[PDB]
Amino acid sequence: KRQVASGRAYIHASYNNTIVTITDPDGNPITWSSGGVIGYKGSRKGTPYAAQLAALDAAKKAMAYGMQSVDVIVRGTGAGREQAIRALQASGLQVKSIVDDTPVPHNGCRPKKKFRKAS
Amino acid sequence: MKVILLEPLENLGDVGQVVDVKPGYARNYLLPRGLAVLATESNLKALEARIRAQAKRLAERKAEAERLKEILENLTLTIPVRAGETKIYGSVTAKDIAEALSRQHGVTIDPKRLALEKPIKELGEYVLTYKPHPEVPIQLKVSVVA
Amino acid sequence: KHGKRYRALLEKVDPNKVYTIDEAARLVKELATAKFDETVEVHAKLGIDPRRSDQNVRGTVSLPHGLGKQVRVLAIAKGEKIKEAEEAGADYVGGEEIIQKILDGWMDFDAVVATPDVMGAVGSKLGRILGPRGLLPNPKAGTVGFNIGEIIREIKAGRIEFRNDKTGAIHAPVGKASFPPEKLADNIRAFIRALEAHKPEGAKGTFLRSVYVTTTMGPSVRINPHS
RNA sequence: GCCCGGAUAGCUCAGUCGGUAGAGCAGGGGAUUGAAAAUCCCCGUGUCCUUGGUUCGAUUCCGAGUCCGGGCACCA
RNA sequence: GUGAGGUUUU
RNA sequence: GCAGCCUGGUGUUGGCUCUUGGUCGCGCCUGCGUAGGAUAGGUGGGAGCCUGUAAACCCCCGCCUCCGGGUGGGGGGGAGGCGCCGGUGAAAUACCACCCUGGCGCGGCUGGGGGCCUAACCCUCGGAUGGGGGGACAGCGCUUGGCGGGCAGUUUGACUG
Ligand SMILES: [Mg+2]
Ligand SMILES: [Mg+2]
Ligand SMILES: [Mg+2]
Ligand SMILES: [Mg+2]
Ligand SMILES: [Mg+2]
Ligand SMILES: [Mg+2]
Ligand SMILES: [Mg+2]
Ligand SMILES: [Mg+2]
Repeated sequence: KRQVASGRAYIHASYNNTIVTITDPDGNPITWSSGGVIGYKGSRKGTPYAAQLAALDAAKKAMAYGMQSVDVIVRGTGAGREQAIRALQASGLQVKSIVDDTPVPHNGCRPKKKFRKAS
Repeated sequence: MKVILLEPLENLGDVGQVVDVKPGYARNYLLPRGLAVLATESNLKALEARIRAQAKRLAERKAEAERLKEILENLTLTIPVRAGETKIYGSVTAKDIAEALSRQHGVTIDPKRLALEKPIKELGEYVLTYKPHPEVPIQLKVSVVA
Repeated sequence: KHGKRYRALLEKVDPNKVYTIDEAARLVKELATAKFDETVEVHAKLGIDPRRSDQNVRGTVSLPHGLGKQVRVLAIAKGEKIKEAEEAGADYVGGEEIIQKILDGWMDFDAVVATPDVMGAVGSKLGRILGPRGLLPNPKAGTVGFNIGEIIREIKAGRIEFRNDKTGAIHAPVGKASFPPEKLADNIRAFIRALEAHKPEGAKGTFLRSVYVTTTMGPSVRINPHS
């Protein structure tokens, strides 16, 4: 396929998983990995050592394509997004701007009752 | 299948050769339209029995017919349409325009093959493939329906 | 690989030949520019399937002309070795009891001799260097005769073999760079039909497909399978 | 009868895509928990279908079938 | 921004 | 067995287009669990040839990639790359390729699945040799296999306090 250099990127940083996927300026992903490629089950794929072979593998199987920047978009907050994204921010990949799309859930009525014990 | 052509059918070779083609094509698309003929020993005798007396009729009915790009659509003319009716209620077809061009501007057309596919609601440019070994089509430009 | 020597006379490959018998068999002298003792290594093909039982390729045949190739075996002297000054024996070493498993041998094998016939106990113990390529002595090799002095005398000027594993990468070491069709008159006369007489019972198919007489210094020419 | 996938410890099962191997019971006592349940620990049971062969081997690959099944015939 | 396979009354 | 239903082939039944399929090797350059120096396929020659008809630390570079990296056009290099042994092991290359493992251009027929037109065919419109829609599908014939008590012809033995 045609390798791409410029473009934006998408970031998933939920409680159970932290995986990025680098896109084009049209919104087409280029790869995805996980912590399940080692076999990280449950919540063993959070913030400080075992699984930046998800996002850094998402830039490392994209290293053969050679992307320029990763414009950050974070869907799903908490659970240690900071060092997992900042591994890709300043240890090999350039960035253009920091304009984040934080998800703002309302849903009208309730989702699954895990949140409602602490409202 | 011995079929003889009278005009080039855009494929399948030239006129008068011994060409093979499906009977579903030649039987329904070529024979009732008057373009290809079943070739027996009679119709296979006729094309060499007349090599000038009918090829001159192809020169007349084709070389005389390939000059009708003069006063039909290339010159600028206001095409007569119906009264508005801002949004098109009845879409324009190949049939419903030559009586307008027959009332105003005096241009008489077939009116077949003025829409080879998709009789469409909208308006724009369109080419009229008049087909002696088909040549360059004349261009109509519908601009307004008011 | 596509260097200086292949760009010279690559026209003689000719992948659209019609029928060649002699002019693609004898032309190994100067189409193969060799300044050394080369082996012509005549190819062939035995058509079998290597993934079933009752199917064991093995072939050993001799050639009494001389081959330009000596015996060069590693003789180990044991009981019943000498023949009381038989005038053609006791030339190589007679001992040293090599147990060279440490530093894993010396990996330059040309011919292996083994006299005592103890293969039921030394099986997969003496054939340590040659497992899959298999220049180890075997009971199916046919080198078991009446007396002892018939193995060295046949490896000397003889004992060529055809046996393959999973493919047909086969060879026939007979001549030097300058051998004539008077030597092809016992090479391609008896070897290509020796691999047709020697045959496993599961032979079904083409059975003679890719027989190239190609060299180390020259191109790949093709003859008809009978010549 | 041609072809299709397999027979692993009283019970059944973790298997290999050729260099590995078994966990559970009627069982005895066992850090535990302040002497209570057993959460948890040693532990009684491999011709890995019968046999032949590339193979450093076979606890695993391939060939005939004796072991059981579905489709497919065929049965004077 | 964070924590429980979790217990029984002598 | 039949009625009826489903379904492949074929006639009615055509015009195009897209990517896929099969005997398909003329061609591309695909092998890294790997224990040492590794783009290390099993092996065949294995002391010659890469080489001044333009080398080497690695800079040309399409090619694929498991991301390490090797093999072709070589435009500017300028006698240096270093292997048979040691080293790895179930196997020793660098010179000539035997087919498997594969991304792939095409020689034979397009086999199937889609998108458009449509005159055949079908439905429909007041006064219908003309308009609209479906559209080579449906229906119908032959042939092939299956379902099929809805139906028909049938069998369901003998000894016997
Ligand atoms: Mg309590
Ligand atoms: Mg039918
Ligand atoms: Mg349509
Ligand atoms: Mg019609
Ligand atoms: Mg229509
Ligand atoms: Mg039909
Ligand atoms: Mg009945
Ligand atoms: Mg009756």
